[PDB]
Amino acid sequence: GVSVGKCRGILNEIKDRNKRDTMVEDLVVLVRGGASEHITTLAYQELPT
Amino acid sequence: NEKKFIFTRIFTKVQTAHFKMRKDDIMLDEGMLQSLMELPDQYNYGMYAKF
Repeated sequence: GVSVGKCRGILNEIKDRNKRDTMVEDLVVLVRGGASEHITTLAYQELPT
Repeated sequence: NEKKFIFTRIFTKVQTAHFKMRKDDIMLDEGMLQSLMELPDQYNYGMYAKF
């Protein structure tokens, strides 16, 4: 009597993830005339008006 | 790996008025005029450095 056996197994797993985000903003103002307190109030870069 | 660099700088200049200095017939201060008169014609590092 002769008995023989063979077994084999393999597992492969690869994972990849990429994330890229970009955002910019720019502002240019050019005001001529009446450089008093009110135009400094209007010189507020965040609010548009 | 995550990297987030953000530099948001603002340089704002509001000019009140401009000034322009005259080029000819400039009247110097009396102190500066005295200091100039107090300088010898011979090269002297001490007095010139003081001035």
